[PDB]
Amino acid sequence: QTPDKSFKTDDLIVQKLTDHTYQHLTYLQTQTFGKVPCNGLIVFDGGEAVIFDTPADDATSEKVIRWVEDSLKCKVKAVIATHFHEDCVGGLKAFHEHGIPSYATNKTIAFDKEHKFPVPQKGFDNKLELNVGTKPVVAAFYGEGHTRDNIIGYFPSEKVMFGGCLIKEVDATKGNLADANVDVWPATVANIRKQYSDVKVVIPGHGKIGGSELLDYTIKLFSQ
Ligand SMILES: [Zn+2]
Ligand SMILES: [Zn+2]
Repeated sequence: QTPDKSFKTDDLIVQKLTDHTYQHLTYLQTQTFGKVPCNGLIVFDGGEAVIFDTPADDATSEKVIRWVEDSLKCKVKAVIATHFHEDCVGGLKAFHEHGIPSYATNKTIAFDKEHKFPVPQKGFDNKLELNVGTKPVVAAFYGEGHTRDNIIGYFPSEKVMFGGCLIKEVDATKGNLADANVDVWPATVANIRKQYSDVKVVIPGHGKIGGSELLDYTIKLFSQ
């Protein structure tokens, strides 16, 4: 077993999901969408942690980093931006001030430079393999959808998937399609469903965490 260091505040929620994974949840205030909750993932083992998506800004990012060090007794080994939008890179500056390396695909990094968003520092094409303690962490591209660059995260030792905004909560609407390739989105998530057939936890970019049924739902939503 592992301790439960979950907690809730007005600007930040951290919630245990499995023995070695935690959801982080922050909020992004827009004038065209309003206040939207945003999900990320923390996985850890052996004093090392990896985080998928920054919390929405530098202040909540700072709180998460300190909590990983103080409560989990882990060093944040890396942060991975799962696409170029601000609910993935908004807090990158705080990670960088802590000397925490940030990773994203080269496509994501080009997008962030073009949009003058904070830029992940280390690029890769299609797939990144990290270790947390002795545990594998995967981040990989399976096709376009919510954006042309979106990737997912997987922690196979506990079958936890961070789907990001490519994956919708059950009964969600299509959401923000401004950068989307909707015609291939079903095939992209079908590809993911085919390759992660025993996933136990699926975390959408926004909304309620569930199981593999979030893949089936997302495929339906964009297939009609
Ligand atoms: Zn997005
Ligand atoms: Zn999003």
